[PDB]
Amino acid sequence: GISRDSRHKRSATGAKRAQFRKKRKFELGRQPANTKIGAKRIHSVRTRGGNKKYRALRIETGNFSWASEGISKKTRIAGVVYHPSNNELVRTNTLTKAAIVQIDATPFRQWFEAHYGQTLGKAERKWAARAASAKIESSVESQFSAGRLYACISSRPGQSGRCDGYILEGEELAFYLRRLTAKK
Amino acid sequence: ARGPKKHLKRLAAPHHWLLDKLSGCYAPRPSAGPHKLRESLPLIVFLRNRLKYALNGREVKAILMQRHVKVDGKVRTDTTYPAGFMDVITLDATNENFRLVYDVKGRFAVHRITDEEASYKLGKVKKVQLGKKGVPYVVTHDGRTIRYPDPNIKVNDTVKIDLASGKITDFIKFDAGKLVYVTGGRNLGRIGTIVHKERHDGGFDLVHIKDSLDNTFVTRLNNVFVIGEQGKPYISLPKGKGIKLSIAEERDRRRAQQ
Amino acid sequence: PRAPRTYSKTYSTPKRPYESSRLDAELKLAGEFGLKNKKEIYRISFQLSKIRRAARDLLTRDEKDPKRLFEGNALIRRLVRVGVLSEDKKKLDYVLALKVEDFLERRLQTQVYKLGLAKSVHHARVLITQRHIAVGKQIVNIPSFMVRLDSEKHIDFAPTSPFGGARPGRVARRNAARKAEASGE
RNA sequence: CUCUUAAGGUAGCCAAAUGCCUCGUCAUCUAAUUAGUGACGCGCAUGAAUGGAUUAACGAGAUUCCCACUGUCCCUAUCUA
RNA sequence: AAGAAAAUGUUUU
RNA sequence: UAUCUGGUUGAUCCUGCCAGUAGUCAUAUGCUUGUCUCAAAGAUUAAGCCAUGCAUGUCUAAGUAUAAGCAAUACAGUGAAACUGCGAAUGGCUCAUUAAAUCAGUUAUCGUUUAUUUGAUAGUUCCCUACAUGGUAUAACUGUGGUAAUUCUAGAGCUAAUACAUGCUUAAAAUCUCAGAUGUAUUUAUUAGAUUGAUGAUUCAUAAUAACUUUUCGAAUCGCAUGGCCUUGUGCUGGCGAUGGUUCAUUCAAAUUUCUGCCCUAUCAACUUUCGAUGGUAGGAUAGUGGCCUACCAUGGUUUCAACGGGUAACGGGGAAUAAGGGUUCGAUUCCGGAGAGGGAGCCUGAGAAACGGCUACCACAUCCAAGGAAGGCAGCAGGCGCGCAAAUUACCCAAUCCUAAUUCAGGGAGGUAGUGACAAUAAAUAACGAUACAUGUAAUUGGAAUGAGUACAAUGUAAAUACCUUAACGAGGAACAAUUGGAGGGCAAGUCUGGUGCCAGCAGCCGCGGUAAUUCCAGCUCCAAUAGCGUAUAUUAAAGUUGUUGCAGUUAAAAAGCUCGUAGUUGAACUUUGGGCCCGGUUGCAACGGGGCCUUUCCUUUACUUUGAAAAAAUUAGAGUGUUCAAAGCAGGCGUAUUGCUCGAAUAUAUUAGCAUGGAAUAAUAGAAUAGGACG
RNA sequence: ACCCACUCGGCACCUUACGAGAAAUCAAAGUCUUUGGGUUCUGGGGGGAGUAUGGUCGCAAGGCUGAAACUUAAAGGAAUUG
RNA sequence: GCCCGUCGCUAGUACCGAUUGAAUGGCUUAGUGAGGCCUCAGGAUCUGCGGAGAAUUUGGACAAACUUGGUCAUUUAGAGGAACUAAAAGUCGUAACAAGGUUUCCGUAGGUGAACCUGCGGAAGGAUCAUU
Ligand SMILES: [K+]
Ligand SMILES: [Mg+2]
Ligand SMILES: [Mg+2]
Ligand SMILES: [Mg+2]
Ligand SMILES: [Mg+2]
Ligand SMILES: [Mg+2]
Ligand SMILES: [Mg+2]
Ligand SMILES: [Mg+2]
Ligand SMILES: [Mg+2]
Ligand SMILES: [Mg+2]
Ligand SMILES: [Mg+2]
Ligand SMILES: [Mg+2]
Ligand SMILES: [Mg+2]
Ligand SMILES: [Mg+2]
Ligand SMILES: [Mg+2]
Ligand SMILES: [Mg+2]
Ligand SMILES: [Mg+2]
Ligand SMILES: [Mg+2]
Ligand SMILES: [Mg+2]
Ligand SMILES: [Mg+2]
Ligand SMILES: [Mg+2]
Ligand SMILES: [Mg+2]
Ligand SMILES: [Mg+2]
Ligand SMILES: [Mg+2]
Ligand SMILES: [Mg+2]
Ligand SMILES: [Mg+2]
Ligand SMILES: [Mg+2]
Ligand SMILES: [Mg+2]
Ligand SMILES: [Mg+2]
Ligand SMILES: [Mg+2]
Ligand SMILES: [Mg+2]
Ligand SMILES: [Mg+2]
Ligand SMILES: [Mg+2]
Ligand SMILES: [Mg+2]
Ligand SMILES: [Mg+2]
Ligand SMILES: [Mg+2]
Ligand SMILES: [Mg+2]
Ligand SMILES: [Mg+2]
Ligand SMILES: [Mg+2]
Ligand SMILES: [Mg+2]
Repeated sequence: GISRDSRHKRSATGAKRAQFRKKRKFELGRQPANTKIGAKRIHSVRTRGGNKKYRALRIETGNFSWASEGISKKTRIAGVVYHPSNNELVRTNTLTKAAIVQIDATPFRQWFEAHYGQTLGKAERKWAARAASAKIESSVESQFSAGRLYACISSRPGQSGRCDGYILEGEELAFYLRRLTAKK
Repeated sequence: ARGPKKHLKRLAAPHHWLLDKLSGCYAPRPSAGPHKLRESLPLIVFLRNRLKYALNGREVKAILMQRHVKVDGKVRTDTTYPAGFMDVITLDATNENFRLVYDVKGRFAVHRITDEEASYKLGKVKKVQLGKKGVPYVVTHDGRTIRYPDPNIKVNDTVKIDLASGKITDFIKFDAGKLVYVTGGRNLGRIGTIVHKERHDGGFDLVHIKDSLDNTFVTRLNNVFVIGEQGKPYISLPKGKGIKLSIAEERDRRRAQQ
Repeated sequence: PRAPRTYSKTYSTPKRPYESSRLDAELKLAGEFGLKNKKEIYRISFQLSKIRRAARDLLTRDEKDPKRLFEGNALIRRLVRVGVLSEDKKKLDYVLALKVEDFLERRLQTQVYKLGLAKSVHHARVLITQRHIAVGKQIVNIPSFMVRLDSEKHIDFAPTSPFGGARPGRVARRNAARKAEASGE
């Protein structure tokens, strides 16, 4: 099948390498998962050593971490808006590491209200304690008014079968907004 | 080639086993186990070639399957079990124990020992690590892992292993002036005292050893086994005590019996 | 497969096949020591050349070198044990000066003659071949035996082999069986 | 060495748009070739500005083979003016 | 001052 | 083991090759072939084709037994079949591909996977079974069949599990969230891991926090002994194990990986790059690193210090032959590594295979058939055909060596045994000794001995044998129980002897011999050489200082470019701490030689080079010891006894490339402060 | 301009060769088996053959590069006596 | 004495050679493309709004294999052509070795049955180390 060997892929001098040692199983590759959105379907791949990988096809929900409050709520992926490696992945809504997605933002809304309760974008005195730390970035809170939070996929859905990620924040968030405004 | 090899051709076996060349095409391949392939002595070799109790491998298996032989306190009915350095092989019939130590020539010498010190064995600390749940442990040269080691035990130290509970009873530190066995290289089987340890970051550490006769040799840190202090080895040393007589004085010793 | 079995040649043929002086000297040695062919002389010359080469390689080292001392005294030990070398001349430079007749003398076939066990060197060879000579408690039928200078005193006829033993032989038995009738009864 | 009337066909080239015999012989091309091409050459009767040999390019010139292509044919049918 | 022509010889001893 | 000799001439000295000579575990072939030991053997050509048979199966006390199998109150022993588990990825064969590839030495994984072995390790699970769940289950078996045929299978009826699928009980202590949560496994994010463990070094080990899982593990398993307490009850506890299980470590491994090193070729000088070439970012894929692949980007990467291309009758190495030194040649092949199983490709299972005594396809061969179909892979062991100069039994056995399995028991063409066997190697029969006759010798004058070549009782040897070793008896007289192969001009040891032929026939490596007196042919006799061997052909090594680094030759023998320039390459003037002194101190026998330290204006960059040390598997090589009867070999063995056994060994050296550590600082190179942008404080 | 002496550089020459060489001869063709100052090119018995083939240059004639099969015991150098 | 070439005889070895020759293998362009694997589906019938799911099937990547064209490497047939070599006594002449009877030889060019001849420049390896 697909080989990851370097017996092909001619040497650095440009010389074409002669063949020996017909393709070996320990250097095989496999086909990309090409994870889609919605209607979860996870296939098990028996890998080397008896281990198991999870090709995630058509993933709907993933665990996304804010990393500013350390919450990591489970949410549903709206869609893909940016991909540094291939715009076609954005066009086909392919879920992949480092892909910029939109998450529902509703679990984060609920957690923020139940924890701090300060009308983010529209046991009694715990908010009195954690009120000074209730201010958040304008470019983060503005997304809640539309119900779509920008996030970056950090897991490998083709490898682990999960589509976990983190909410974009700070300089990373600003960078991806600038790219989105340039390409949209 | 497609998987692990199960055979060991003769002339490919370790030379220390002193196996006859024209006996068969194969040598006993040491099974996976505590010490190593090259650094071990299969029970079949120890029972047929070093002690001559069994005449062949069939009789070796007959010995082992009636639970006579015992390695490190456990029965070990495996014919090619890789008994290695400082293992205790006790036979209850012909009641006697041996400690697998290297003679001066580098072969695993037959070293008769008494029960009061066959009770334990020594182990060089291969590594010190934090196990799961934050539990420290020591990995010894014979593949033993012992939990909750003394927090002063570092790599290249030696630990006395109870061998009944498998715990640390005492521990010797790798330091200048401590007695060391050499467990590899050209000087395999030699006993001396550490003179200096050269660091060689990124490379291999070297150590200078002075035997009792003041012969000084340098060897890699990998094959130095601390066995105590000067004049006080924690184990019973073999007949030669690692002196490494030259061939001339060896001939003189041989011809002193006339 | 099993380990290979080492084997070596024990002789070396002369470079010049038809040297008249060498041929005459070889026939002289063969006649003097009852040798079957030139191959025995070739073998003795091969051993002597090996010994001389070893001695030269030892001498090329500085004296009191450990290897020179060890292998030298080993070589003199072996040579004086076989009898080829002289007790007086144990300095390895009188090993360099050895000759073929020194080895031809220490043969069992030569010693059986030199001890009076036989009436000719060829008679001695025949006696050894026909299982008549023992070294200790051991019949030896190999004419090239290299008596170890401790078996010289012990070379004697065998307990078997009815020349020093007690048996009546075979052709003597047949002769007696026919003479029983030949006498008239 | 000669003799017919001076010389006696050199270099080349060829069954050639020049060869009768002749559908020459050999090879090749084909299932099969009086065709083609390559050779051979005592050449009826080739041959040197009556120009010889060869030549890239060019040709509504003559010729053979191949690929494509097709109603030229197998085998004809139908439609329009 | 200088002085025409002169080719060839079998094989192995 | 530092050697030459014959051939150009009338003669000479050269150059120079031809020829001779010797070795080859180096092949073949001819003639011959008695003994003992050892044993290479279809590599070369055809990785050509293969009939037949065998080469992979496996069960313990301890997974599943109602065989309608055997045996003397559930089964209990043995146990075919089958299910389950494990193995079949080892071994064995071959050398076709392969030239920076493999391989060797040396590295790395802080870049990964790892059945097994060994060691450690799991009180946390529940949203009306645990004194133990289901068929969502079936094989074997019974019965009914199809097909010409395959290790083909259909339909029907049962029945289990350490198969499959589910599923509780272990409190206690314990901190967070607003009663629940907290084991482990997965994924992400975050925090600590200090200057509270480790490393030269880490985002390491490990822990903590918040969450997340088409659910990972957290024994519904098995054998043997039964004990203690006891409300003596279907009580509570409790032993040694087997098997299985998560993670870690270990071991057997694997995969990638650093540095340096390959034969010939320029009648290969540019190559790679669109279709990945070199690098960057992201992703995917992988066990994991990586252009391994994808997208965008940059235009890189290699090369006269030989890239790239081509050849190899090239698998690499350990090694082999020959060798004064330096070298030349060989290495299919006993060990190690690689690769392949007719050619390719693809893949399943599995820890591990891109497996071929696994499957799928195409290609090429090729087999049965009842024509419908079906089935293949000897470069395993034999064996056959073919090819060729060129290579053996369709034998016996697991007894040894080891391997596999559930495993002391079974299996193993792995392996061993024998057969064939002048591959090669070791040892060494074919006679020895008297008496008569003559000159130590002589001959068909004779005698007494000796014995193995065989043959064979037995015994031993063997797994059963054969053979060797040992022996009853037999078994020498031209000892016919009869040694050959090449030669007799020179090289080169040995005939001016006889017959034959007559430049014929033939010989002759070379020079030559033969033309009617042949030392050379064909023979007889005789002699020589080696001898159970000897000759021939081919290749190769020494000879060859005829490949020359050591170490050739170039005026005329072959060879100085017509001449000069010139890049690469090679090479390149001299100079920088020398010399006094005071000591301590090792080796040889006060002297010599080595070493270290103090002053004396001094104190203790980058290389090459050289010393020393660890390293460079074993076998092989040198080499120590050791009476295999000697020897080649082998690593044995030795010591006195009537033991209830004592003991020495299986050393030592070597690969001088590359890497690592280390002393030296001569030699050779390199760099400094010049527009001072210099040094020190 | 010439004469004498000296000197550097040059074309050469004469004598002897310590030395070299097979010799002819050579002040280099010496300082080479007591074999190493640096460096380039070329040869490896005679033919086939400077041929075939490929490449390249040339208008051509040809030049440069350049084999092998096969064949052969000499070919050749210098000198000596005829 | 020795000797050179053409031309005759015989034999052998390479070379050239029409056949848009042939074959094999590697690499490669453009096409077709089995098969397994992943994937979009599909749903016999075995099941208790769910599950397992065979045939079938989408798109992929890996690609055997074949065709075409190119290139290289290796081998190989071929009418015919043209050389070379060898071989006891062939023909023609006599080119060279002597001043070889025209000194020889080199380079070049032309001629010519054949060796060779001739022109121009060169060498002495010449038949001259020489005319203050
Ligand atoms: K003649
Ligand atoms: Mg490997
Ligand atoms: Mg004409
Ligand atoms: Mg015509
Ligand atoms: Mg024509
Ligand atoms: Mg036509
Ligand atoms: Mg005219
Ligand atoms: Mg005309
Ligand atoms: Mg026109
Ligand atoms: Mg004549
Ligand atoms: Mg020769
Ligand atoms: Mg016998
Ligand atoms: Mg073959
Ligand atoms: Mg294998
Ligand atoms: Mg970590
Ligand atoms: Mg990446
Ligand atoms: Mg090779
Ligand atoms: Mg090959
Ligand atoms: Mg090999
Ligand atoms: Mg081969
Ligand atoms: Mg192998
Ligand atoms: Mg394979
Ligand atoms: Mg085959
Ligand atoms: Mg395969
Ligand atoms: Mg097979
Ligand atoms: Mg196999
Ligand atoms: Mg005989
Ligand atoms: Mg004769
Ligand atoms: Mg003679
Ligand atoms: Mg020469
Ligand atoms: Mg010349
Ligand atoms: Mg010149
Ligand atoms: Mg230069
Ligand atoms: Mg200098
Ligand atoms: Mg030549
Ligand atoms: Mg002359
Ligand atoms: Mg003339
Ligand atoms: Mg003339
Ligand atoms: Mg004339
Ligand atoms: Mg000349």
